[PDB]
Amino acid sequence: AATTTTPAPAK
Amino acid sequence: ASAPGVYVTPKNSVSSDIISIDWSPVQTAPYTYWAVHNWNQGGEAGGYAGFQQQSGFDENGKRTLHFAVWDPISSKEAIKAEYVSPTSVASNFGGEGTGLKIQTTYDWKNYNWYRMTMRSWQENGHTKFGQWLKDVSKNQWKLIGIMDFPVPNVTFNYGQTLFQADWLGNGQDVREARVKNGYGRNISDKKWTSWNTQSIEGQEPLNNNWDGGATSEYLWFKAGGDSRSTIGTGKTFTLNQPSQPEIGKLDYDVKSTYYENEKLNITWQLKDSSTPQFKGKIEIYNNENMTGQPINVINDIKSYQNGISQSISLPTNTYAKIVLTDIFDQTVEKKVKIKNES
Ligand SMILES: *[C@H]1O[C@H](CO)[C@H](O)[C@H](O)[C@H]1NC(C)=O
Ligand SMILES: *[C@H]1O[C@H](CO)[C@H](O)[C@H](O)[C@H]1NC(C)=O
Ligand SMILES: *[C@H]1O[C@H](CO)[C@H](O)[C@H](O)[C@H]1NC(C)=O
Ligand SMILES: [Zn+2]
Repeated sequence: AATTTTPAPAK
Repeated sequence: ASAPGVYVTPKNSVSSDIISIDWSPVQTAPYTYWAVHNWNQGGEAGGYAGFQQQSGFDENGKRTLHFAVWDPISSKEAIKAEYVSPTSVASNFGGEGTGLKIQTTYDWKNYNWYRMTMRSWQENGHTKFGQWLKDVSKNQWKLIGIMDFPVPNVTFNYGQTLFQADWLGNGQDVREARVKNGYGRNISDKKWTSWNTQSIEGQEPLNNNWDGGATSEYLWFKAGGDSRSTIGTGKTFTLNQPSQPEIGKLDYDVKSTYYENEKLNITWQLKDSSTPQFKGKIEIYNNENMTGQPINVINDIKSYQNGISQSISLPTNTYAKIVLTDIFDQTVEKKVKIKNES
């Protein structure tokens, strides 16, 4: 189940 | 439980069709992703690429390259794995988001330099994303993977950054790497932007279990174990790299150029040290000077094709204009007389 997420865009 | 993320972010990146950076691993905790390229966060054709220590602490563990692009926002057409290298595997990912990833077994080594260069281009109404890797010590390029994304006119539009991430929760284990030679090629004017100035920043301003700095040679960063920030929540650092990147040369030998039983065979081999092939074209002329119109043209020779074999009717004396171009749009043209015997 490994996850490698990313940074959210600027709001 | 987890090491804090660290981000290295150029001060001056713009919309690009080529992005390049050099990376060198120093300490390699398992479950570490060095995503050295990132683009279009929350956006159409969002993706990343880099290096993973998937298991173990050293070269005897599972070391990989990584490349992922998230599914199209509107289009129902699938992302296609157009090309995977012999040690590359394409698979669909899921969880909160979906898309295509290419994982590549790659025996990269501590204190060696690896140049990951990505290119995006328009082909047949779609956008292609390609991953190339130069082993700097071996002086050898390899094509890793090409994804075919079913939406035109997307590129590395924004969000250029590198991160080092612990994906499993082993904050006791230190991870450290170095980067230099960050460049993008501008969509606007096809000129290079030098990422000579980058910020190094912990993901969590309240977590100081990471550190970073720069020598005249490289930026470095680590997280986990006894890491403790010497630079507060983050700091900017400049390398003295040239404003235009040092680009090598395209260099190849034609291996065969012969016509026999109405079949034309033309093959070539790039030199070990050559920049890698992006595309090819071959014009065939009935005259040595290659005046007038070619009698035949072989178009759309791919990055991953090193020859052609075509059924074709030619006169006695034909000449081939072989036009290869590398991933940096450098073109090398050879004129070879076609031999009427194998
Ligand atoms: C991120 O990396 C992990 C660890 O290998 C998994 O492969 C995961 O599926 C990856 N996520 C994406 C979007 O590629
Ligand atoms: C991705 O998002 C998760 C939260 O969903 C964690 O914040 C993780 O640390 C993030 N990874 C990076 C590299 O920012
Ligand atoms: C992080 O970036 C990737 C592309 O690199 C995806 O767009 C992903 O959905 C983004 N995560 C968030 C929280 O926006
Ligand atoms: Zn389509």
